Amino acid sequence: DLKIALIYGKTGPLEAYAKQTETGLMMGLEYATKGTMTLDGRKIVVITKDDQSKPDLSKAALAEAYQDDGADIAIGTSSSAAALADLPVAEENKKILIVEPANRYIFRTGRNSSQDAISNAVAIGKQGVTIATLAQDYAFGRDGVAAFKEALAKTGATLATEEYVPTTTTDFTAVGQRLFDALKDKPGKKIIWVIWAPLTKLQDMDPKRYGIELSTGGNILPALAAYKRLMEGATYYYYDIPKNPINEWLVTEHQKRFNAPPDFFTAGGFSAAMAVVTAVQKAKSTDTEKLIAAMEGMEFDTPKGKMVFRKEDHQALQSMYHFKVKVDPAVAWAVLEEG
Amino acid sequence: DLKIALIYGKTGPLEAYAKQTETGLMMGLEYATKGTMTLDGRKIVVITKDDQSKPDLSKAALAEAYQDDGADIAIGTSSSAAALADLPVAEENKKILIVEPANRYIFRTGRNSSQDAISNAVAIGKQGVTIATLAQDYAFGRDGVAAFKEALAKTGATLATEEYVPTTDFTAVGQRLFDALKDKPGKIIWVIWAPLTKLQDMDKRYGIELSTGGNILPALAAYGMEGATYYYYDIPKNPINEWLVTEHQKRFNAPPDFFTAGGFSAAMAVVTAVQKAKSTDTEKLIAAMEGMEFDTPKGKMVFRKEDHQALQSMYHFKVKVDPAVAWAVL
Amino acid sequence: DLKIALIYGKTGPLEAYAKQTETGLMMGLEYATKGTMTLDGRKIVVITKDDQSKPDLSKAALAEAYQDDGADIAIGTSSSAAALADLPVAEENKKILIVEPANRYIFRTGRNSSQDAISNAVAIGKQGVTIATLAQDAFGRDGVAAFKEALAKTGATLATEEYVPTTDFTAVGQRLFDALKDKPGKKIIWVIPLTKLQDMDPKRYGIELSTGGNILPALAAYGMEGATYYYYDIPKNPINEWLVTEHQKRFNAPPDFFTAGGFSAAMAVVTAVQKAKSTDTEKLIAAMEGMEFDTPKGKMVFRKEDHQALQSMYHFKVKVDPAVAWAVL
Amino acid sequence: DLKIALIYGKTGPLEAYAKQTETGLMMGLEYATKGTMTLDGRKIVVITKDDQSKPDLSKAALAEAYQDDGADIAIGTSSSAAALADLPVAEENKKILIVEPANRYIFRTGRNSSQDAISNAVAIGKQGVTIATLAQDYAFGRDGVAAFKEALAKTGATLATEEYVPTTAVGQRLFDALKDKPGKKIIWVIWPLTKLQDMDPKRYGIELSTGGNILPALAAYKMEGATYYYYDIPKNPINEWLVTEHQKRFNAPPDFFTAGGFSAAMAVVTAVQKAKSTDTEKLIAAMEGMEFDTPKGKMVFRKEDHQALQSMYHFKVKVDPAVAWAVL
Repeated sequence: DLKIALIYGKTGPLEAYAKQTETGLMMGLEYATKGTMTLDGRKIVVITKDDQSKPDLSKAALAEAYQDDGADIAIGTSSSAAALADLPVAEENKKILIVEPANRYIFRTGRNSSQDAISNAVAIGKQGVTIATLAQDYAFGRDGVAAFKEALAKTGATLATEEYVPTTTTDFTAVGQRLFDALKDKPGKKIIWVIWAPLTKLQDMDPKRYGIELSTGGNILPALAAYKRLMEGATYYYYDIPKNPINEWLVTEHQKRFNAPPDFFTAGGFSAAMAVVTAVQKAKSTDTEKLIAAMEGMEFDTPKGKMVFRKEDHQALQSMYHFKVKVDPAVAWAVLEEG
Repeated sequence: DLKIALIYGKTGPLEAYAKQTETGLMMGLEYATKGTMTLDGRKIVVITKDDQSKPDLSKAALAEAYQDDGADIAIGTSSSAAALADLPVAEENKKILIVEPANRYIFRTGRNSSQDAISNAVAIGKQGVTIATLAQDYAFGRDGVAAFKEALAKTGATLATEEYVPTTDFTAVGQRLFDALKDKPGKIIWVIWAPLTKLQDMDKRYGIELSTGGNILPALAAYGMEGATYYYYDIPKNPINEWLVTEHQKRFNAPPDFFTAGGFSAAMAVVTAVQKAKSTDTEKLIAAMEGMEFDTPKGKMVFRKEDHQALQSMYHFKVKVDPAVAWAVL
Repeated sequence: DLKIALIYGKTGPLEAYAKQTETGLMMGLEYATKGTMTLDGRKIVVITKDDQSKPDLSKAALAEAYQDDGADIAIGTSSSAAALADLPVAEENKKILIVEPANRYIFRTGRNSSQDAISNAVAIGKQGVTIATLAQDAFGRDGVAAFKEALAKTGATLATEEYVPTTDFTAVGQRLFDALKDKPGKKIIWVIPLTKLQDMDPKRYGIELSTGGNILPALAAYGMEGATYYYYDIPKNPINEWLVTEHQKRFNAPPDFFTAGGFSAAMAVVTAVQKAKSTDTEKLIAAMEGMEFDTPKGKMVFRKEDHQALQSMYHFKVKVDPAVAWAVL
Repeated sequence: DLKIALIYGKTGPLEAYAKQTETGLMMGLEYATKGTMTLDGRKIVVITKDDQSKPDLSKAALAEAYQDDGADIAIGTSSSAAALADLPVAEENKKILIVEPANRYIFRTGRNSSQDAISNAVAIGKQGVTIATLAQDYAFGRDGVAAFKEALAKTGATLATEEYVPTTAVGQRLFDALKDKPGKKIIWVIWPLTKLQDMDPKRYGIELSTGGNILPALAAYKMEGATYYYYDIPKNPINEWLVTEHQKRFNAPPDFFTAGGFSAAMAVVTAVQKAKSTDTEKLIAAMEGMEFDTPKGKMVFRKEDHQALQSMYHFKVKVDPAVAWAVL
C-alpha cells in the first residue's frame, strides 16, 4: 500500500483552511491517478490527523501517523507554529514531511504572493488604527457618527478628530487639509471615515501622500471580526493563474461538485498531492531515502504550473525557461527615425 | 491550399528581429501540425515579403501578398510604423492581418514585458546623458580620462565635471559628484581605477548610476562598454515552451528569443483559427477568432472580441485572510 | 535704476499661470526691500510684456525689453516652447534671462515635484481613455445613454456595458476587468457596488474606478466638474509665512506654485544685484554663479556648471551598526 | 533655576549615540541662549544619568533625576525599551519626559527618514543571509574561497553553492541557487561583476559583492567599514550654526543624534520661554500646538498625541491650463 498522512487543523482557528487543504489533496490524488486512487498497482490510502492547530498535539499526531498507522509520507500542517514543532518528529521517524500550508526530511511548498498577502494582512491586524471622521453638520451626520463611534468603541482603534462641515460644502480643500494633519505621521493605519448623503473631492487631493486611505476602498480595515461590523464581508486577496490542464480540471470539477471555485488552499493540498504521487512514481518505491533522491531536483506539475524542488534547501520553486531580448536594434532604429 | 503571408523587415534596421519572427513562425506551424505542414488535408504554404521596414514598401508588399499570391491571411510586421500603414490594406483587401511584432481585419498580439522593456530602452536613447568622471590624481588616471573624453565626445552626452582623487574611495569625493549630476535629466558617475563600493554605500537617491551595473547606458552603437543590451525574463515551463527551447537549441545552437516566440504565437493563432473555422474565408475566420483561446509558448492566449487584442487566458483564485489574521492575534 | 523685465503669457492659453507669476514677483520684490522697492538706493522698476505664449512674439518682446526699455535683467516665460525660443535673444543682447516658470546668459529655476506633476497630467491627456460601464438592469440604461452621449463628445472609447439585477459582484467585476485589461492609456469602470469592486483591488489591472481622484485627463472635454490639482507640502520658514500670510490676507486665497515661483526669481535678482553691487551683466553672472539665495521654498543655490538652481543643503549621516548590533543581542 | 535631565546610555551598547545626544543637547542650549546659558533670568543646569541602556536602571536614574536632583523636566533616552519603562516614571512624578532618541507627560520626537533607516538595518540584521560563490577555477580562486569560507563560518549565513568557471550560464546557475530564499541573497565574487549586473539580479532580489551596504550591520560581517544611512537637509540658520561650530570644535560633522539632542534642547527653551515658568502643568499647556525651530526646520507638537511633526505649508498647482495647452 501507499500511506499518506495529512496533519491539519480540522478544528479550531484554521479549520476553514484545513478543509480546503484536504479537499485539494483528495482531488489532487484523484487527478494524478486518473481516478483509480492507485499508483503502480499500489493502493493509495490517506490518513488524516486533526491537530486542532496545537503544536503539542500536532507532534503526537505526526508521531502517531508514522509509528502507528505506518504512513510512508506526511503533509502538513495548517498552522505555521504547529508545523515548526513537527520538523524534528519527521527526522525522529526518518520519514518525509511536506509542509503545507503553514532538515533532509522536510520538503517545503514554495514562496508565493498569497502567503505574502496573508503576512501583510497579519501585520495589519497586529497594528494600530487611527480613524478620522467626516460628516455633515445636521442631525443625521451627527447621529451617524454617533453610532459609528459606538461601533468603533468595541474595536481598539483611536478616533483622532471629527470634522463636521455644512450640508453644502462642495469645496473640501480645508477639511481634507485638517484631516490629513490629524492623521499625518502616526502609525499604522490612518483612515478618513466619511458619512454622507466628498470621497471624490477628497481622493482628488491624493491622501496616499500621507498614507491615509478613505472609507471607500477595498479592505482598508484589518481582517478582524471587530471591524467587520461597521464593512461586512470577508477580506480576500485576489490573483490570477495562466490556464493549464490541471487548472481546468480543478476549477471545472471543483465548481461542479461544490458549486464554488477552488481556493488558494485547495490548490495547495492538490500540489502536495502531485509531489507525492510524482515522487513515489519516480522512485518506484516508498522508501524514504529513495524518495528524497527522486524529489531533489524533481519537476512536478501543479495547478499553478510546473514546480521544482531545489535540492540544496528542499524548496519548491516555480519552474522556468529563460528568455531575453536584444534591444539595440530597436533603439538604434528608433533614433535614426525621429530625425 | 492554406496560404499565409509574413511581412517583415527581412533587411534594413529591424532585420535582426525579422529573422526571429520567421524562424519562429516556421516552427509554430511545424509544432501545430506535428511536422506535416498540412491542416485538415490542407497544405500550408508561407509567403514572405521583405518590406525593408519602409511603410510605403510594406503597403505594396501586403497588397501584393493578398492580391498576387492569394495569401488567405497575413502576419506582420517588424516596424511599428510600417504596420500602421498596413491596417487599411487588410481592410481594403478584405482579409485578416495579425500584427507582429510591431478595423475588424486586425488582430493584435498582446502587451508584454519585453515590449515595455523595448519601450524603456527606446525612451532612454531619446533622452540626455550626463557624465561625471572619477579617477586617480596621477598620470594614467588622467590619460585614461582623456581616452574616455575622446570616446565620449563622439556620442552626445555632456561631461559635467572631472574629479581626481589621490591614492580615498571616499565621501567628500562622491558628494561633489552627486551635487554635480543631481537635478539634471535624464541619465552617471564613470569610474576609472586600478571606490565603486564606497560610493554605492551612499546611494541614486539622486537618480545617479555608477559605471558598474548592467546597461546603465543608452543602447546605442556610439556608446570599455562592449556588448548588446538585454532585458531578461523567465517563463513558467510548459509543453510548447519545452518543445521550442529544446528544438531551437538542437537546431540553432542558441536559445529562442522573444521574437522567435512571437512568430510561434502568430502561427498558433492562424492554425487554431483555421482548424476552428473549417475554412479560410475572412468572415468565418473573424468569427472563429473572436473569443477563441489558443496555445502559445507563453501559455494560453485568448482574443478579446471587443478590440481583437490577445490576452493571457487566466483563471481567478481568491484567498480569505480573516481566519489567519483572527488567528495571529489570539 | 534697477530695471526688471517680466515676460509672460498674460493673455492666451496660460494666462492663469501668468497672473500667478506676476503677483509673486511683485510680492517677492516687496518682501525683499521691506516695502521700499529700492535696493541699495537703486529704484526697482518692472516692465511686463504679454507674449500670449507665442514664441516669435516672445523673442521680439524680450528683445524690446532689453533694447527699447533698457531692462538690466529679464524673467520669462509662461510657456516652455516660447522660452526655448528666447534663449538666443538674451545672448544676442548680452543680458541675463531667468527662465520661469516654463548660454552663460540663462539661469534656471530648478526641478521640483510640481513640474513632474504637470508632465504627468500632460502625458495623460495626450493618452487614450477607455471606459467600461456597470449599472442596474430602468434608469441604468437611460443614465448610460446620457453618459454614452456625453462620453461621445469626449474621444474615449466604450469597451463594454454591463447590467446586473439589483448583490455579489464577483463575476461581474471580472467581466469588467477582462474587458479593460491590457489596453493602453487609462482604464475606468464607470458605475451608475463600488466597494465590492474596490475590494478586488482593480489597481492590479491598471483600472481606476469612478470614485478615485482625478481619474480623467485634465481636459475641458471631461458628472465630473472641478479642476485637477497636484498637492504638496513645504516646511514653514520666514519667507513662507510672509508669503502665505500676506497673500491670504490680500487675496483670500493661498499662494500657489506659480506665485511662489515668481517670488523665487524675485529673490534671485535682488540677491544678485545686491551681491554684485552693480547691474552689469558680466558681474551678475559672476555673482549668481554658485550663489545661494533664500526663496519661499527654502535656501536655493545656482550650480555654476549649468546655471541650474538646486536646493542648498547640508549632509548628515547616521550610523546603524551600534543599533543593529543591539537588536540582535 | 531651570533644571533639565538627560537620561542616556553613556556606557553600554548605545554609548556612541548617547555621546552625540548630549553634545547636541549642550550646543542646542548654547545657541538657544546665545552662550549665556540662561533664559529669562534662569541659570540652566543639566544633569546626566547613565542608564547603561538597562530599563530597570533607567526608571531609577529618571526617578533620582526628578525626586533628588529636582530636574524640572527630562529628556531621554538612548534605548527604546528603557524609554518605554520610563514613561510611567514621568507620570509617577508629575513631570515631563521628552523621548529622545529612542501619558499627557510624554512628548515624542517625530517619525523620520533616519529612524526608518535604522529600523530597516535592524530588521535586516535579524534576518538570514545566503551566499553564492563565484571565482576562477585555479589555485587562488579556490584558496581565496576557502579563506572566505573560513570567515563566513563565524557568521551565521549559509553558503548554498560554489561556482568555479575558468578565465551567463554561470550567473544563471547562481540566480537559481538563491531565487526564493529569505532574506538576503548575495553572490560573492572573487577574481564578472559587470556581466552579472547586465542581467539585473535585482529581479531575483539578489545583490552582488560590489554594492552599498549589502551585509547586515553586525561586526562579524564587517568588508571593512561602518554602515551609514545618508540624508540631506535644507540649510537654515540653525543647521549652519550647528554644522559650522561642531565642525570647528570636533573636526567632524554633526550627526542624526547630535541634531536630535539639539531639537530636544530647543523644545525645552522654547517651551519655558513661552510658558514663563517651569511648572509641569503650564508647560504641557504651552507645548501643545507649539512650534519650535530645530536643526531640520520648524516643528510643532500635535496636541492630540504630543507628537512632533515637521511644520508645513500646503501648496498646490492647477494643471488643466498646461494640459489643455499641451494638447492644442
